[PDB]
Amino acid sequence: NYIRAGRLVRIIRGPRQDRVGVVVDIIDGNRVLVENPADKKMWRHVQNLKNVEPLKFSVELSRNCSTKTLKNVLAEKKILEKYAATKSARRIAAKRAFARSTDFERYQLRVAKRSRAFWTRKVFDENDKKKPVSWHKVALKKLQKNAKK
Amino acid sequence: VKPHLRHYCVVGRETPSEKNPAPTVYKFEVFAPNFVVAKSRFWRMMREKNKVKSTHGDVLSCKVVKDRKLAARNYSVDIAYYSQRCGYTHMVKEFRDVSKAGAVSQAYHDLASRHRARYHNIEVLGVKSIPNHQVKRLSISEYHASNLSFPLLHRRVKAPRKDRVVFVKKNTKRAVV
Amino acid sequence: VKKRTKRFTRHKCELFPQLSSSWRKPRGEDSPVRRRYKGQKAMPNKGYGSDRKTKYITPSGFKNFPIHNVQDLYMLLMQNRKYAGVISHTVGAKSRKAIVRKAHELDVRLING
Amino acid sequence: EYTTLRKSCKPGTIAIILAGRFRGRRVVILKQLPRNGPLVISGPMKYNGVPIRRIDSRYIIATSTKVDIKNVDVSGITPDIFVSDARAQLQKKVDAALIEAIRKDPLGKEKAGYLHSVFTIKPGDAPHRMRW
Amino acid sequence: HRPEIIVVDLKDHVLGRAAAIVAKQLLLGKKITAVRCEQLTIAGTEIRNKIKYLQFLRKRKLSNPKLGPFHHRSPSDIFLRTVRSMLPRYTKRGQKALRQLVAYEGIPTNVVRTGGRVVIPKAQRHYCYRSERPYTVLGNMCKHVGWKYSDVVKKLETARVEKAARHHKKTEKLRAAWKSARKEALSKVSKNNLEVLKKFGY
RNA sequence: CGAAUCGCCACUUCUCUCGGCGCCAAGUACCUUCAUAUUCACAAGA
RNA sequence: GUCAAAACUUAUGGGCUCACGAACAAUGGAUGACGCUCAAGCCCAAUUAGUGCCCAUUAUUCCUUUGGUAAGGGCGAGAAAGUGU
RNA sequence: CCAAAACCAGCCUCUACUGAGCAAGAACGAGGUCAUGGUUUUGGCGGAAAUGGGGUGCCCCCACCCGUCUUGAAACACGGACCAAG
Ligand SMILES: [Mg+2]
Ligand SMILES: [Mg+2]
Ligand SMILES: [Mg+2]
Repeated sequence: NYIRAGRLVRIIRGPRQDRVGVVVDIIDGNRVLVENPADKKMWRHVQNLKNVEPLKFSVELSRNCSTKTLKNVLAEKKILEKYAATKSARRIAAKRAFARSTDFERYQLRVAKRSRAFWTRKVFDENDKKKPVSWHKVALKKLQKNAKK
Repeated sequence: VKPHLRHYCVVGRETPSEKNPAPTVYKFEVFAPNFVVAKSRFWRMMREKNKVKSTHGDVLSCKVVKDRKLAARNYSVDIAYYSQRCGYTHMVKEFRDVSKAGAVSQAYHDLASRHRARYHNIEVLGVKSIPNHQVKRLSISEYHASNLSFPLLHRRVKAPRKDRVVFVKKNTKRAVV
Repeated sequence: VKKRTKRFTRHKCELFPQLSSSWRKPRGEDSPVRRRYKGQKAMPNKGYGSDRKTKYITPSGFKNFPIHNVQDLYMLLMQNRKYAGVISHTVGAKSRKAIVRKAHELDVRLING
Repeated sequence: EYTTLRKSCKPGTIAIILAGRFRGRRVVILKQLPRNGPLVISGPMKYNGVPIRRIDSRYIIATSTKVDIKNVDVSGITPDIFVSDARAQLQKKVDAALIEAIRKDPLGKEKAGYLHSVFTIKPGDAPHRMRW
Repeated sequence: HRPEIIVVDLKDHVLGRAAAIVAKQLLLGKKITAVRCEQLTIAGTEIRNKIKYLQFLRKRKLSNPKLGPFHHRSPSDIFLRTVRSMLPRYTKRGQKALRQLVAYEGIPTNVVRTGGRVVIPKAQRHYCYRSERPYTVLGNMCKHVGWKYSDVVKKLETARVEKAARHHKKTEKLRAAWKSARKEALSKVSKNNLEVLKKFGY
């Protein structure tokens, strides 16, 4: 999706990793002035285009637009609050919670990733009745040979 | 990256004498890596122009100059440079950048590649910000339209360094390194 | 703890059976060893001198002192924690019986008792 | 008393054993010994089977998670102490106190289960990137 | 028993970057198994690279070509030579590492259905070539240089693909089960866990 | 014959342009064995 | 980039380049080799990024030796007025 | 004897001005370390153990045959099969 003023890029690899921010104004073809009132550290700055990943979001806006205009307009859409809603955003905050996590939270996760992986099988075993599975489907048909004997 | 070249304004004069009791002070904008080079390029012009030399003068101010702001704009840099292949090409290229310092350093890399021209061969002759229309050059004119949209086509998205990997499973992003 | 534990062998002793392993300083402009190219054998020098208070000290911790007869043992009576008598190779097994049951009575050490 | 034992390691904290017989075992740090001495982590053995025993602070990873076990009396842990009835009796008297101290906490059910946990550097796993 | 092999899938990787990264891992003890070396790319038109190879093939001992440089024409043998040129091939450390690499044209039935196939993102063609510049797929140039099995491999590659694809929808009912079984696992008794799964994105 | 190695899988192991699980109760309920193997020491175990 | 220590092929830097490109006619074959081409090339700048690293018989520091016709102090086993053991 | 941890010391690493910048100064905190010094502690091993040496092989790495005259020798320059006595 096209990069232009008002596009809502996601910074990738820099000091401001995950953070997003609207493309205030194009400079030339390899740079832009990113901005975003919602984060403390997304004061207007020159991101390289290599560094940003355009998002599907993009407020309508005019080049070299003043910042207070932006703390306005994005507020009237909540392009940001709308953005965090997406799995693409949650995945970024999700990995940003696991890396940020303490050891007991990782217990507190493994207990769930087993609590669920256990019930994934419990659901499946119940549903094992309906084929197929190597253990059940192979066997039901497998008996077909046994019945013939 | 932040500009290669800081914007210095070196001010200085030939030191006072009964020969010249109240010498002219000379302001001189420079684009230098650091003041010691800006001070140097300043004394280069003092002898190449005023016949005053570094031993006989005294810089009155090495100070760097504050950026105009940060909005993307448009710079007409006027850049004389030298080579054996060309002994003094006056040449006002225009560059699109956020600052005089950025347009100028951008003009050195541009000038160092299209011309195997080292920093000390080049001398900036001025760096006006230009309004949209005055830029005769067609390249940066493409970027003027308030409605300009372009794709970031065929990206190479390298991972954040912390996440980079040597081997990965093929339709996955499980690491294997 | 020694600087160098290896002998400083003569250059190319290994090719020539006649040459003793004992060191001779290399000469000849073109000697790889005296021109001290890095892959070559080393030459002895003042820098390989052993630490000077651990010098001459055998792993027993004693400095060896030659002994020939039972009277020599008293040369070590009062410094028996510093010197250790090494009985000369040529004293008889006869006499060594005498040096040894006396080097025992005196608390003096013997390297070859 | 003197103690340079680090701020991350405090009594009642959960603490991974990095070395020795009980690798990967989450273990509450019951107390530091009277001089800048090795910690006396305890399982409790009621959970992960770790006996009361000494461990050097260098050989555990003090997790941020802990338990307010100031209430527990670990006073019977003294250097002179360091399976006989006098000791089997000691932990029984302690683990039951230590184990209830774990119960008092909200989210005290996980910490019982959190101490049944065994740490393992599984492949692709990056502790240095970990926080604890 | 199988050793800890990792079967790099070399399709659409730059020849010499993949050969350089692989050649390093072999030194670090990885036991790699390159496959689809037919699919390695090289910068430039095939004509650029045929001429590079035919200048290679042009080199032989006049005294006795029999013992001369050997000009293997298999893309895989070409990748092994490329990867032995990047490791200490005369010390045993490197002579060893080179034998820890097993190149194949295509992906052979022993190596298929063995595990996931790795990839080298630093050696990806899209990562390296400027996309609109011409590029030489390797097994394509070497077909013109003497490799005789370029069509034997394509017939084989066609078979593993048509076969792997048949098994991909033989198992569609199965994968669909775990997808359904796992989604309804969230609805199960994992309550507090359902919030510890929401955080972290699960 | 004592060994070094230390994730598995027919949910990856097709193609072409967050794979699942495992990590100490077969499960989220901590029922419940672990000590003296006496604070590292090849995991004394696979 | 590998060989090769180091950018696990760093840059969240600029340009340029398609075919070569990387200080001082005849045995087949040499950017050192491979290979590289959004370079692993060239010019430029950089150092984690508009918020570096690697390698010396070098330097510094530590230990030891040796020399000083160098500077001082001293006179459980030792304490010698001593160039040199 | 091998280890490991600690302590102390050492050692090392990790405001000001200016118009957001510097040519700019420390602090707190923490880490590292004995191939640094002094303080033990704690375990492991104990006919054998242990450190050292020696021998043989390997591994990685380094490494042009010496003497010679010569500006220059690995030289496609000379002398050089082995050893003993001289
Ligand atoms: Mg073992
Ligand atoms: Mg390397
Ligand atoms: Mg001559």
